Amino acid sequence: VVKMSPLPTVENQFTPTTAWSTSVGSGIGNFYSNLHPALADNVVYAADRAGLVKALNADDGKEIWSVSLAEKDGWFSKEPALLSGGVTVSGGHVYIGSEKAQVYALNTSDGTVAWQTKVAGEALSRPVVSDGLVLIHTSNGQLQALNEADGAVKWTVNLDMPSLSLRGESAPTTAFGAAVVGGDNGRVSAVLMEQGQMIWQQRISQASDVDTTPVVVNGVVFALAYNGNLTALDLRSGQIMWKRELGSVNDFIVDGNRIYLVDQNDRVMALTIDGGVTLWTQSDLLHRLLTSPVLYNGNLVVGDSEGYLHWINVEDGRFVAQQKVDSSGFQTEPVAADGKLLIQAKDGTVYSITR
Repeated sequence: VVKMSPLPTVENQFTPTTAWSTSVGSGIGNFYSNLHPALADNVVYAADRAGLVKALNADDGKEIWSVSLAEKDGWFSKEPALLSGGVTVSGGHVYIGSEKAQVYALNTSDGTVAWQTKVAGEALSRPVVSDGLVLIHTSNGQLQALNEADGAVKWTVNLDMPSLSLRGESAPTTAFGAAVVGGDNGRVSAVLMEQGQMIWQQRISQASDVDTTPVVVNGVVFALAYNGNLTALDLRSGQIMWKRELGSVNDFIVDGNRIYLVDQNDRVMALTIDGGVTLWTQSDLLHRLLTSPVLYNGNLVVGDSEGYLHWINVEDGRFVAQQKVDSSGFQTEPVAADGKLLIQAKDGTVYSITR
């Protein structure tokens, strides 16, 4: 393994602290996972890979309800559910997918199971809810839409057979009655929410921990290819607008006039949204194994595998603060919503962070 960069010395412009922390089972341990917390109506919903799901008060982290989704039917009396994609919350349901090709819907009220559906393959990516449907990108190369009410598969879309197990997240994006899916062996496709009818498909690369989830901003689709280039596509036609050669990029977000990304070496970079030109690079975290970035209080925030959060000025890439949070480390994405910043550690502990 590559030796990571030392902890940068930062003069804190402010002093971020931990509001609260709450255990959630045994987390994801050492397995790769995209499992992360959700927040809705002042309640944080979080899970661990073994199958525990908890609802927590967002102000103090105290348990409101909890439920174990472990199977009671296997050889052994208890069998881990292998929760993986999610957590996603929408319309009174908590949606989670598993590596056993199940998708669960839990009632936000009390954690009881509203429905559970066997889908076409492993569900490693977050469920995406739109137009009354729960979209599940399965790891055997299909996109399935489940009714939010009863979990039934409304439609299925065939993609390319991956014939190669990839762990990196690949959620669909939704916009204007359509879903856009990447991570399809160098192809991006747009389909109609109504029946999964395909509208356009575009090759962004020929036939590694890359998040190939497309991001739609103002009629432009931003997409990373398995290989490492960033492409901008016209949302409605799928025509390529521009491409930037970068060499493996792990995660990116888009805001204002910038694209913020973290590459495979944990270099943090800001790019122009119209052309993908580099604006700044922050290289002090090289090989510390960063989470995806999130925007919070005007700053860019990332966690690392040693359990630190790094606060970055979006203008020039320099640090404005640093804090030690957790000893087991970070891996899954921080979540910024409703004025809060949440992050779940590898051992399962969920933190709320105060600027």
